[PDB]
Amino acid sequence: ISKGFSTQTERINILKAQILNAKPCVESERAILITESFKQTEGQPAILRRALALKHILENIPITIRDQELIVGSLTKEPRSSQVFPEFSNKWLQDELDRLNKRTGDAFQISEESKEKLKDVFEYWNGKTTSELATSYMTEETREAVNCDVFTVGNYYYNGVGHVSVDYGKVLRVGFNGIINEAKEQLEKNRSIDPDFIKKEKFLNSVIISCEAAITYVNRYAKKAKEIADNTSDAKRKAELNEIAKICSKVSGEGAKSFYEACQLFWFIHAIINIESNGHSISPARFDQYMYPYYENDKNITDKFAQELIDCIWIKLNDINKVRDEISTKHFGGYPMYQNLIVGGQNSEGKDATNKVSYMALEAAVHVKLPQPSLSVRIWNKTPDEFLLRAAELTREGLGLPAYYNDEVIIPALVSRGLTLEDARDYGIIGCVEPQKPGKTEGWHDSAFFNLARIVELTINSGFDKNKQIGPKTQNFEEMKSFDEFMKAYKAQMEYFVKHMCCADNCIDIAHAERAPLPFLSSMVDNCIGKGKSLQDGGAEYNFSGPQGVGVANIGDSLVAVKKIVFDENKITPSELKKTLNNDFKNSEEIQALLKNAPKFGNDIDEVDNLAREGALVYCREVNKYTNPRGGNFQPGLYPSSINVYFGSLTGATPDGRKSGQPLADGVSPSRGCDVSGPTAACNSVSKLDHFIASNGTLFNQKFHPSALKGDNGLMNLSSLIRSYFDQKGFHVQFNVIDKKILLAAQKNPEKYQDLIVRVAGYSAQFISLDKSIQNDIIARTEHVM
Amino acid sequence: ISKGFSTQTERINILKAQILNAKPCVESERAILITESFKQTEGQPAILRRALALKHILENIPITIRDQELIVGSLTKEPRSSQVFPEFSNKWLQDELDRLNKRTGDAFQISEESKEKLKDVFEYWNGKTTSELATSYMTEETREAVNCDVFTVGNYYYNGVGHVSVDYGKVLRVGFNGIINEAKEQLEKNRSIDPDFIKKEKFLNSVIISCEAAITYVNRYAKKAKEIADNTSDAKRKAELNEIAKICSKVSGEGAKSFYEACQLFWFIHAIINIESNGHSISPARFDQYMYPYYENDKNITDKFAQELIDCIWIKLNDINKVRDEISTKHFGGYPMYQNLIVGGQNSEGKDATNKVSYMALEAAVHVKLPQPSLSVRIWNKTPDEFLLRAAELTREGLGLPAYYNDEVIIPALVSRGLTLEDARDYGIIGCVEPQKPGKTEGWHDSAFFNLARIVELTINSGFDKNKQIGPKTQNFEEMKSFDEFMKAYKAQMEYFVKHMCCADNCIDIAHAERAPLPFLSSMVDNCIGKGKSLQDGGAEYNFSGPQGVGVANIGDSLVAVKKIVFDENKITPSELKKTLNNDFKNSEEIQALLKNAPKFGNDIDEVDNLAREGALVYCREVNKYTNPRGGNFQPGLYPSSINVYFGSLTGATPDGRKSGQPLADGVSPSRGCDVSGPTAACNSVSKLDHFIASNGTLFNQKFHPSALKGDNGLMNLSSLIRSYFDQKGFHVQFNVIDKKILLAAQKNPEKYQDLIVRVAGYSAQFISLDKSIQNDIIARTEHVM
Repeated sequence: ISKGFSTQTERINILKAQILNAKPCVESERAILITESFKQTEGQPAILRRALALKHILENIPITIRDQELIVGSLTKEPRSSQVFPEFSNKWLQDELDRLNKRTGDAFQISEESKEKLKDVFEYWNGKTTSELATSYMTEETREAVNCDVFTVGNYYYNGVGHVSVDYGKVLRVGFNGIINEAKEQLEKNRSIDPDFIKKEKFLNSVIISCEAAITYVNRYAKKAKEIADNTSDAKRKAELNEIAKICSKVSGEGAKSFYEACQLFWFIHAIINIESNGHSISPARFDQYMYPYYENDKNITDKFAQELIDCIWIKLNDINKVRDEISTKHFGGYPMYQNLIVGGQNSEGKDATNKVSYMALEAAVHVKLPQPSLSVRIWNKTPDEFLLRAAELTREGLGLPAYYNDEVIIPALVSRGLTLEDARDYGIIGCVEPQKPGKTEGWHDSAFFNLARIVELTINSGFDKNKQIGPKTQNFEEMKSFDEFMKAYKAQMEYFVKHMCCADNCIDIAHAERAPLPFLSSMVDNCIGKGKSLQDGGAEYNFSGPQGVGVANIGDSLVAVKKIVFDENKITPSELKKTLNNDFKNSEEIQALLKNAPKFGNDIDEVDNLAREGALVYCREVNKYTNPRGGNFQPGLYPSSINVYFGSLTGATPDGRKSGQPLADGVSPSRGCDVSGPTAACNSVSKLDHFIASNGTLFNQKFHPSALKGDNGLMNLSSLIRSYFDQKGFHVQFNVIDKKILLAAQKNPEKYQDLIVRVAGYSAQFISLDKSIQNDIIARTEHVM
Repeated sequence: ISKGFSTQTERINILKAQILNAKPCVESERAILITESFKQTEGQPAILRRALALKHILENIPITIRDQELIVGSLTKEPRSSQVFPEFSNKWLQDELDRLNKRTGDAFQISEESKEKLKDVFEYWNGKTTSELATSYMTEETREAVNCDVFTVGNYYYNGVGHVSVDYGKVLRVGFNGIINEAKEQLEKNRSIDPDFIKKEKFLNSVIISCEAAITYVNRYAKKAKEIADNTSDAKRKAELNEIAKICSKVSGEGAKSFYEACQLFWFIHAIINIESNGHSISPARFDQYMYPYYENDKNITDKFAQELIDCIWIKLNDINKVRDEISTKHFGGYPMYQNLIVGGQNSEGKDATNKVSYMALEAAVHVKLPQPSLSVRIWNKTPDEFLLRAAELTREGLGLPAYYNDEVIIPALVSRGLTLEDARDYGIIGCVEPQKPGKTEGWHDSAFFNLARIVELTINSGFDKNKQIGPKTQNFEEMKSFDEFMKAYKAQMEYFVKHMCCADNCIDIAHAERAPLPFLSSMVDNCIGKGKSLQDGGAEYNFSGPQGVGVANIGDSLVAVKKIVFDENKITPSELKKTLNNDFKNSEEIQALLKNAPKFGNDIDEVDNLAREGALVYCREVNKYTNPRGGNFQPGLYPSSINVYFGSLTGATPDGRKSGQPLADGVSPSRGCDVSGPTAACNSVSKLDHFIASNGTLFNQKFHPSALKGDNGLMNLSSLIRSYFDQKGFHVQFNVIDKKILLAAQKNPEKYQDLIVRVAGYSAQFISLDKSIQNDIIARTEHVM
């Protein structure tokens, strides 16, 4: 039966309204402080510059405690706002200063004072960023490949890496002190005349300086809290602030003992990561697993307060924001941070791991109803029925939550990639759908987005685009007499651009290692202290790079149409198809119709489903060939963020009948309107892809009419739909459940729908913060009933 | 019989006077140009910044052709002058700007315009030098050990590395074009998706850019030569200039064919090296081996013209100069560049290699009579008598040339260190006395000077000095009951300081790799192109580091005095000795007499000779423990340059009877006045040391009254002296042959003696250019007759 969800405290409503009422802006303090520090450290190795910079920022950055908070730590004075990270790139920001507040979606404010202060920042960091070094390392051929509108390596180019779940459990246990002491013991073991230990020493000292700065940072909140307490009339609130002060003083360097201590230290670990770097997808992962012991051992706290504290963490996760350039902003719409948090699943020995915190996590989603955190559940063969039903009940709330992940596939896929069975069983999710063993991995889980549709376009046009030969000169499509010749050309186009994408990624990898190795983040991931070298320098036990294919359904539908309509049935010649496509079907609607009526992916039709499989495997097999400077292997993924709209706008008409400039399909979802056989048939279709090889993750969106979720039956049916998809080896699935009228109404009167949350792809967003183009893509998705 | 020496052309006299009449100054163009370039390349990896900076310098540095020159290429406008290399250090220069022309010796002029232009240079390079990164890499304990007055790692700290003989032979054969093409071929071989090839690619491109700039530079001379010809009336000089133009246009890219072409290309290789970096000891090495074929195949050139050409090289070798800080100038007195050039010896087959060019080199020394190059001969078992007697005849000229080197010890010593027998047989000398396989080695052959006398001082004082505990707290000398106890403490002091010396060297080693990898120099040393790695990054086939011990005679004499006067004979107690030494023998001349009268090194007395051996071995065994960041081993050397005087001024009274502040002994030579049994007895003493383990070279000075070399007998006696020493496994020997009166007269009336050359240690200098303290040390040396 459905138990419903409990009601959150009034404090939660007040804290939540601080997020929604805020006006996202760009603040300049961090930028000024890191600039000031770098000017003083020119003579220092990069790792020490990084340590000292973080110390300087942590010591002098403005601190804020917002009204009624129980969990403190704010990265910006204004809520839901963003600091600047000029160590990675900053010229885009200098270019956009005056139009940030004019954007359709993801608008940012910026004070005239901030503009003026950034001038010196732009001046100092000229030539000194990771982005500029990265470009220098790339060949000219690669630079051209990168600007062809085939792929983008922007993510780690313009901003930090992130995409990591640190060893939170460990830091919660031993505190920032424990990390420091571990670093000191390693320094002692490394006493040696071997020159190899010189650089390792600077790294270990950097870890120590960084963690000491962390302690300092926590203590500043301890002090501010007391100071506010001394100026508070209300006895209840005054006592909260005094308890905040007490807690911060303890977890400033010690490990947590009580639950409240765990929650506050958790957030400080998470917050400080986001101060050192603005790499997003900083993902809490198995929060239920490492937080539950602190809950269960706390024999005073009430379930109500434990939940309130959790709700406060939820709200804080929505306080972080990150400004991006106007182009990249299209890739990541809706102010997203992609902080993935997962509950349930199995433990190291393959037994179920559902605990009370697992359920409180689900409860928090309904208590807070904000876009963050990106809440997820692990599903496996012995998932408790009530757990899956509780997740289904969350789905019915229409927040887009939770995303569902298949242990049965992910575990073997990970072991395949070199993880032990124990490490694989303990996986969490990074960002949207990217699996890793937390505390042990530098995964690079969103190193690039790659446009598969463009490859099909270039196969047909023999690598010729906009009057330039941008790809290999593969066989003229006009002369092709078999579909096999087409697949070969398609493979050859793919080989060329995947090659330059990955080498470009490698150039960026080197740049980060060379100019932004992270002493603080590295200290919390296994092997870094022991090897005495940063994440960037290959310290992680596990290393990967993960570029994404985008346009899967488009590729399958295109390939089957080319195969059937042209090569099998000879309805049109290759020349005719090529011309119609370049003309965007102008005055050849009859040919467009033939293409549209070819079998479409998402209807359990093997002829097309298999070509979607093979079309995607071609991408995947190419990605598998590459290794990164950290000694790790590339692994492909298939998820779009919000880039399928932008990508689609850069893509000509395709053989599936899609007009030029139209959005590509999201993830591995069937194209809009193509899945006309019910959601089970679509699930069967998507499950035919190789979800094992795409171990950087695949993303499957479905959207239901609210009636489909109504009643116990609704929950039973969604649960049954999920299980059948997972039994057939699907990787991931997630559901929008919303009334179409509400989205259209939100478009017309945004101010009336400020709290409307919708699922984009691997994350949910505040609907009205999204650009109209992304809003329309979501509205246009197929709506199913059961 | 004595053949005598031929007479140089009048042109040689003119060119020589340009050198002696010059007023050495500091010029600013290079500094301004490197600074300018670095400002444009902030976003580039270090190796490319190096290449682009070299390009910018070579394109815009002032070009000078001096009157009557046949071989052209001048690093400075003013002859015998120095550019500035702010990439290594520059604050010392900013500090000394106004007192460079006030120096006692090694004085430099500098215009007010130059001082003014250097301001922006000092400003830009703040924090950005190799020296500042080096200090950053050093631990605090090491920084203090470095500033204890025990050793100095200043050489590669304040300026460039150098200390290398590039593959001149290869570049003469294939030209800068051949080097470029080799690099272009590796680029081809290296094409791959493996990320390791990314950094190698930038190295190879940098080599290409560098060698292309080398071509540009030569072409600039070609043009300037023509322009000067066009305005020269004198038909003869006009034709010389036109021929110079022709030769430069030919060797700007191509390898040489004629002998004239080889001489000019030779000089451009050598010169450009000295533009990239100011590391000294850039040593031509086996000039007679790689230049002879060009001489022998040239069927048109006359011996006279070939000799004039060689004499022109000799003079050009004196045109290069290098300004150093106040302190470092004491380590390297006499405007020294230490460009070692060796002739004779054997080949790889173990057959004698004496050729016509070997003799023309010896003749050039007498034709030119300037301090450079540091001319040397190899001696072995089958050295032809004619050759050795001819070398003797040169020694009689009183220039301090040549330095003699013993194949019989050096060859096994090198093979011991990992060279093949073929490579070892082909060794040349670097700097003063440091052997290497030219074209295959990054030797770091003068990475430090180390004060052995201070170690004796610190053993007596239990690590305590100037009221600070600067070394380990070894056993109190007062309490010692056996000489064994003394030797143990002596070892412990040695261990501590050698450790920090070598580790300081490694920090500097890393700083050079990180901020100044050299694309141009690296391209001419084996394995660099093939490994696609700079010299700084371990590209050389052979890698070493070579720190020097100073004070060998003082150590043996001190040790025997402690052993005999204190522990054997109990003439005085340890305390009494310790107190009198700290008192500088004040009011205890009777105790000083005991010490002075103890057996002295240099008289074929085993008791003291063996302690000098062991005293030195303790240093050497310590050095052998260390490896550098290029995977090479440390090897010890025993030579002083001119630092034995300065070192002596920092050293207290020692147990050999030497008063506080007095100079230490030079190289492995006996202390002044202690060798009272003739030169043969002295060679016998010195030959008892381990010359095999000190494979970075040992240096032995003797000084003869000119009567000792009179007639055929004199020559025979010198030759017999040398043979007897080398038969007993001496490493090296060199001779001053000069009237004491002449030196004394040079002191009183310098302007009367501008062309007086004297041997210092491993090099000859213009006597009047040397500070008084070094002049006096040399005058005070023991003067022998046969």
